[PDB]
Amino acid sequence: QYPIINFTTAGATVQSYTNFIRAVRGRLTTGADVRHEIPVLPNRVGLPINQRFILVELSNHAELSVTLALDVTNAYVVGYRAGNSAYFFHPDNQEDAEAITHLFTDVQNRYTFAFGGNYDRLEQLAGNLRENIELGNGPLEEAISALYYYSTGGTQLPTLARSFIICIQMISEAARFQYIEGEMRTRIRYNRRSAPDPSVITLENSWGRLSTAIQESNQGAFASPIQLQRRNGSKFSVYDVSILIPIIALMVYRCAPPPSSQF
Repeated sequence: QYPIINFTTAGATVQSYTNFIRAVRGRLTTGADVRHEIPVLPNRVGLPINQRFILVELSNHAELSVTLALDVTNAYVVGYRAGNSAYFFHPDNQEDAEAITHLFTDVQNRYTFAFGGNYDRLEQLAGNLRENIELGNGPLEEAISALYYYSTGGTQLPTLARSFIICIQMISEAARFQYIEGEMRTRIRYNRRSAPDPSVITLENSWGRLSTAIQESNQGAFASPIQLQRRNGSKFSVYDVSILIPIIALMVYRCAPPPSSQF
């Protein structure tokens, strides 16, 4: 039912990763909602269940496969399947709890984690912050194996949490931000793993606020500036959507677009 996008870390290149992220974005957004050249994800309100999720089938060089389920309203990884078992993060509400029952319906073993899938929770479980977790093709290769072996006792909880953190940034955050996609492309090109710098972290942290600021803007102009960080940790002030067009690829729906109001 739900669309499937395939990616493998086995012999991954800049091009194969680029193809993957483009395909993810294409399945996340319909094209109905583009504001200041930036696409918006579907509104949760009234979204039919048959259009709610996409599936990302990840394979690795170790010949293992896991399937991530992404919510189209926010690109969130809501859970995963590995063989005979599926695991879902603790739902935020009753609607989301019902929604995830439509995922991996033929799986033998269904589990819901007591913990939510937000970075705060995952970092505390990993025993490491995002700033200290290496990203790249190698980390993703290893993350796929760690997710695969969790149900059989091969993967400790901190490793599982770390592996989710890797997957989320390399898939969901890359889909949300061309800038983060670019940072992952660089890591793949040189096959060099590294933790995300402050520019990546602050973009991740600011996605909701940037989405709202753009959508509530007066003709693109923010009422309040948003502070981001450069690679060296120094401040970068955002006053307008214009500077974000090469940076952000998709936004969460936050408000209705104001009438065209052309002069």
